[PDB]
Amino acid sequence: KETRDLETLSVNAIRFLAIDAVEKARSGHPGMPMGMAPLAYLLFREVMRHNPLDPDWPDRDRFVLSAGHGSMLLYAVLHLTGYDLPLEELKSFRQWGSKTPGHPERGHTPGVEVTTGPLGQGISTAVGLALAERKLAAEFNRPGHVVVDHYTYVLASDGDLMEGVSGEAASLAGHWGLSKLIVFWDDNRISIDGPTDLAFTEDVLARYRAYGWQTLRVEDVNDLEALRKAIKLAKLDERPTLIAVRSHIGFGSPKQDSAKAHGEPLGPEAVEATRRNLGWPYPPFVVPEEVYRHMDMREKGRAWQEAWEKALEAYARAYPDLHQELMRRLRGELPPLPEEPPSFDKPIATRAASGRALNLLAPRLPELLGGSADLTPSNNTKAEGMEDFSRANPLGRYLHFGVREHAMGAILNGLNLHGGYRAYGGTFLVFSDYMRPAIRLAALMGVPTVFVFTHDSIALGEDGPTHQPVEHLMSLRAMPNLFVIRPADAYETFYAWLVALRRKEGPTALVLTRQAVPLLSPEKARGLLRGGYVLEDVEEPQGVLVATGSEVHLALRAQALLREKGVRVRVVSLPSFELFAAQPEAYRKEVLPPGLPVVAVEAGASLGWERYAHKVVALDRFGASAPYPEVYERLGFTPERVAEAFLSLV
Amino acid sequence: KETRDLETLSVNAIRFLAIDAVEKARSGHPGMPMGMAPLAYLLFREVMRHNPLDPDWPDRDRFVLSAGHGSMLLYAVLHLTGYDLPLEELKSFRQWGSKTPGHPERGHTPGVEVTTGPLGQGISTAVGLALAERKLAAEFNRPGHVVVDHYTYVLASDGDLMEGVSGEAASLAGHWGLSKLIVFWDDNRISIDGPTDLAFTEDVLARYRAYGWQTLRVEDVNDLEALRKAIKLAKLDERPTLIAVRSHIGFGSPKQDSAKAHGEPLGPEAVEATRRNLGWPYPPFVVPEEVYRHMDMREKGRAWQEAWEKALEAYARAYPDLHQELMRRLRGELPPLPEEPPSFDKPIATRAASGRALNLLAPRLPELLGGSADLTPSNNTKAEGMEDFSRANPLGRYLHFGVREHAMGAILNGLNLHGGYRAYGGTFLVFSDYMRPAIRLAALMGVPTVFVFTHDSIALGEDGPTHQPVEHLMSLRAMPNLFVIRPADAYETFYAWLVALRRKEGPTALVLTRQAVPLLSPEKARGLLRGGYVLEDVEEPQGVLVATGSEVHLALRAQALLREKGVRVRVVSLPSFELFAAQPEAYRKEVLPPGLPVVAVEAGASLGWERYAHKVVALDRFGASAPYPEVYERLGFTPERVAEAFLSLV
Ligand SMILES: Cc1ncc(C[n+]2csc(CCOP(=O)(O)OP(=O)(O)O)c2C)c(N)n1
Ligand SMILES: Cc1ncc(C[n+]2csc(CCOP(=O)(O)OP(=O)(O)O)c2C)c(N)n1
Ligand SMILES: [Ca+2]
Ligand SMILES: [Ca+2]
Repeated sequence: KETRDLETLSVNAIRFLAIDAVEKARSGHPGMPMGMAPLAYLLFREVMRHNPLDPDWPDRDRFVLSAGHGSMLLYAVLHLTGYDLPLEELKSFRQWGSKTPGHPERGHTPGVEVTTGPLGQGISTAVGLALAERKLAAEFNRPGHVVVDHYTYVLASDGDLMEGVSGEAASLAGHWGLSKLIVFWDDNRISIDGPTDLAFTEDVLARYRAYGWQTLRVEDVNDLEALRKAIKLAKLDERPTLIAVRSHIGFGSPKQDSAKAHGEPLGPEAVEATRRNLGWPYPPFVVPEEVYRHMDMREKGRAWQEAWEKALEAYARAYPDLHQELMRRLRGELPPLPEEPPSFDKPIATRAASGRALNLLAPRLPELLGGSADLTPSNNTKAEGMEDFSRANPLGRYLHFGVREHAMGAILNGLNLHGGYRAYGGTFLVFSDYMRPAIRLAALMGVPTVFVFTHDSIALGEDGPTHQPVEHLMSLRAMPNLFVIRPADAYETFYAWLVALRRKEGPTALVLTRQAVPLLSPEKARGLLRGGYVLEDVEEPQGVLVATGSEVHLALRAQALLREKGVRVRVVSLPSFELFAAQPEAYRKEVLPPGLPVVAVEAGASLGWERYAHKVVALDRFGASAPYPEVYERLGFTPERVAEAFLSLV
Repeated sequence: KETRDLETLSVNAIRFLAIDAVEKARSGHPGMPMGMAPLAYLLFREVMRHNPLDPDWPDRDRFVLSAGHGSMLLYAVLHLTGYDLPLEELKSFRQWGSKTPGHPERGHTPGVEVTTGPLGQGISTAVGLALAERKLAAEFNRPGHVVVDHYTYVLASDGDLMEGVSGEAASLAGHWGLSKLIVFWDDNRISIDGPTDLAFTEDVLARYRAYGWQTLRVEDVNDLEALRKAIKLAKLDERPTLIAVRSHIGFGSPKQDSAKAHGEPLGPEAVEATRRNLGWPYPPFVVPEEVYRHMDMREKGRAWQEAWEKALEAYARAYPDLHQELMRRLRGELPPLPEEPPSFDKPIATRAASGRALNLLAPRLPELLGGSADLTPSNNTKAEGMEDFSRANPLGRYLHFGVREHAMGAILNGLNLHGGYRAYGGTFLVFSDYMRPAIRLAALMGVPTVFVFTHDSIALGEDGPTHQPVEHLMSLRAMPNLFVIRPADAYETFYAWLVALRRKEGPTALVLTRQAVPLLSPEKARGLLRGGYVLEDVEEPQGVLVATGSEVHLALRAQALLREKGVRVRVVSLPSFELFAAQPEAYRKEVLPPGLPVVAVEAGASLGWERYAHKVVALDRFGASAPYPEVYERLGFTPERVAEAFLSLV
């Protein structure tokens, strides 16, 4: 009973820290933390190896709160187990500048592994984390030197499992046989709209079994022995595991089993009743020293990490080259990058130039993983020397995501979050729309995921308007902390990859053609490193043609038509708006002189071009199913129209 | 033996029209049409009730080609059955201005029900087609008067079934019990990357059974009796059915069961080898009169439609008032609508004003269907008078989509395509990212879906940066054929709903606040009908503050702030860029006088504002977890910052 009592006291400490933090904030989600407190207790106190003094310990188990609304469950248990998350931060839940935002933010709170809140993201990203652990173990573990060994745990809600992305990621995790991915589903039969049976009556565990997962059930979350057994059963199984855990949202309160418990403070009445019902004599934010002593993980964390560091030292002696490579990759340190582009001797699509740059870069980047959402021969993402990842071949650095852009985005993010890898994946730019929430989450977390987008324009031709981007470029450019690089040619494409790989602050979208475009000079194209540059200057510029990607070549042909009529314009290549705006004002003004009329050319929406141009040759309608170059010309992309647009300003 | 010959002959005419059209285009996808010809034969010749003479017959069975790449399968069979699709259009497959674009485009080809090509869209949109038939049948059918009675057939590929949207949509179709939805999956074990077992080994039919679908197997697509069998089994069942149909991609060619058959022309050798293996003597685009006569559905089509026309007249006699409402709704005519807004007395969020507008509008609009992706209490999308749709209550006009924005998008499109309904659904503006391809597919098709998006800015407060839109407004405004209306207040919100309901050309996004904002004059707010208007003029304006939604109120505060220092600016409300752009230039230049310095104010990305403004008070970073008004103020939306930005111009 004193074991039981201390378990029950510690669990209620989790419940009441969450209840009282929501109440003081008058904002947040007390209901799921109230139900799931026992699981958070069990993971952080007994099951997981982790170090509250070093949240970045590379061999820690990873916990993902996919059900991010339940943030106070995680803050309470970080606080109680000795992470640097003081009580004062729990009393500033949801307040400006606090380490306790409404939804978990990786980088803002120690021990937060993934930014969650958008449902389906945590559970999907966790497939990446587990795939990262599996592949790094395969790469580095040696007989008697187990240097990579950790689990990926997830707490997911009904919402997570309704989102298509979680089903895409689950199909892949099962295909991949990721045995160390263990997901707990809070089966509490309640969602925001009320009872789940308004919208959600599928056989969830039957679906997960169809994906090749193990399913287990725990009939009462409050029964710690039933949770321990299910977890031990999960660790013996070669399949990823979903454990259905029945709970009562708002457990112990008069809002128990109600959607009203989901998303608003309990109120003083229901807080007083929960106190009485659960036998909690402690006032707000007071937890007795007994629980803190019981929950302190600082000493077990120190000992776990020290045992790992001692295992690393024996590794460094038995295998110094492996050890040095592991430490370099775990630190996120790139090796020296080539400064010389590949050799091009004829026109080539920027997708193929991209495949050529990867052939150069991959052999010198063992951390570099590639893939495609079933567009491998269309995206040029499988570098020479890369082989397919599979259960049978855990060392392959190439991932077949299938027709799953969204889960591809989430898995790339998890691969990039874990440490050890740098991952890119490919699809068509139009199908960036299938993965937007994963692109935004990489931007929010500052995760340098590289998104490769081919078939960037109407120039892709016959596949027609459902495949032809229009709004895509400006829709991505508007997103904070996303570089969008649209190389004009094979040479720009090489510099675009160096920019993307060296950018650690957030994601990069690489935007590439299907159709072949001419070469530029390798010396001129290095200007991509400044985001925008003068490609072809003239004496006493009367104006500027500014262009991106494929349209730079249209711009150069228009520069010749104007030069034949005695009008002198320079051509600026603007491969990246973001990298150009980061340049000194003096540089930006040298490139685009104040007072000179400017025409922009880009086969995409015009909205945003007024930032740089007085007139734009752009596409503000959907495309057409026709061959290139006819479709391009008849939708207005001719050098005669760029010229005419320039002559209208002078 | 001679029936059999005419079936084999008609099936091969479908294969060779597909092969030869792809060959002449030198572009497209011969492989899936080759395998699936038997199915196309059977649907269009025997199973389906359709009229080639009238593709708009409202009681026709609907066929959705979800696997849009296989467009020539549909084009061949529409041609063969006597649809208005001449041989000359097949000869112009994927050519400029042709009626045979590379992917099916609704309104460009007679008998094409949905624009497809983005995988997952057709199978998902089909759920809305089936939901509309089911509800219209419940609303209008009377004893001895079946005026609504038709099936929704889908052809889907592996790629459709890996896409998470198809899982979301299948979960809802099984929950809803949509028995007359019948999906055929081309189980050919090939995708673009090679064998499906590179990335796709789940038990698909076990997953579909977990959704509450019937699942059937046809071991050989060429066995027409097995197909007839499965379809009869589907029509007897009270569940949506998935029929796994095994086929060889590139059936009868040297490229059979190869990814090479997927997406390029067979080439001359493989064409010649296919004519031999299948014993097809006829040169390209030649089909024997024998087949045209067997496949001609014009007589049976007219007979089916006249029978329905007869039953409608009999309905008009028995049920004059129902018949009138049905015909009005089938034609998409609005009944008269209230002309004055709800009466408001206090500060109110535009989400609550939207709820008040729907309470006024819905009772006049029996066609109007509402919904939310599990945010019903947050989005104010359940009008007073609406009840939940469910299998037991097929008459409810309110749809609980659960946490499925993407399938909600597609289902709304299905409902709005079918005829008889106008459908809207709500989520938070940030979660438009989860449904973007269905938003784009509404804009491509010109389907007037109304997307309700609340929680439009950092002003939503504590839920933090994962919930707070930044890029979303401009990301949506860049998209062709989408109105984005961001009403300033309760009164603008009523006119926004009128604008959306009356716009039939394409979709409308209504963008609404979480937080209360003040009321404007009822009469002033009518200016929303012109997209942009002068809200508060002054004498001899020295400049303009232009603003949208909530920031209109910040702009009036900044106007008053500037007047207290002798500076006179007008305030323009720009609730819609697209409706303002559509006004005469003379109006636009009355609203924004050339020469006058313009400061814009919007709590979203700056990119795009240069089209209207010289300086923009905007947000180009992710938000923060803190209460409103503090979060809005500390991120730089103050009257002092707006005045400061105008004084840095004047
Ligand atoms: C993609 C996405 N759509 C919508 C929401 C809004 N939202 C937050 S919590 C939630 C669902 C709550 O139900 P459940 O996930 O079962 O949570 P519980 O209250 O049972 O923990 C919703 C719809 C979201 N967070 N993410
Ligand atoms: C959402 C989406 N992502 C990617 C594509 C590109 N694409 C077109 S067809 C296809 C898959 C082809 O495999 P499958 O669907 O099995 O077709 P099959 O060759 O068997 O007809 C792909 C990835 C697409 N059309 N839509
Ligand atoms: Ca729940
Ligand atoms: Ca296939």
